[PDB]
Amino acid sequence: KTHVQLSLPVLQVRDVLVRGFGDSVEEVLSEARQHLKDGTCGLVEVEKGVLPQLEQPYVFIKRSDAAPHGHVMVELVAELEGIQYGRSGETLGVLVPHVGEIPVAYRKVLLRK
Ligand SMILES: NCCc1ccc(O)c(I)c1
Repeated sequence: KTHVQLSLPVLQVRDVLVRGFGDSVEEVLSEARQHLKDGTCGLVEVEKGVLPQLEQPYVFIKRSDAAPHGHVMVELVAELEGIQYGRSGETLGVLVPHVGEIPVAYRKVLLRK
């Protein structure tokens, strides 16, 4: 399928134990996709002071369109040193590995895969 319905755990930035997916734009997009498929991906909502507490390159989920079955349609955009790889809509947040942190909420998305 071109899209997959996911329910992503929303994590507090200070709880996140593994604060990025890797060291290059291509690696972080690859790892983010693998973690989304394996159900081991969390979401941090971006507010003042969040991104400096996480590791670059960043992987964002961004709105790709305007929401089936309650799931907002999203795609992945990576960011390194102020340059973005991909073009999309409003940031829903930053993806990180999930290693069992307790979420504050779940965010339903339809991921372009
Ligand atoms: N064709 C790969 C299957 C798959 C399932 C769920 C996902 O979240 C993702 I990304 C890929």
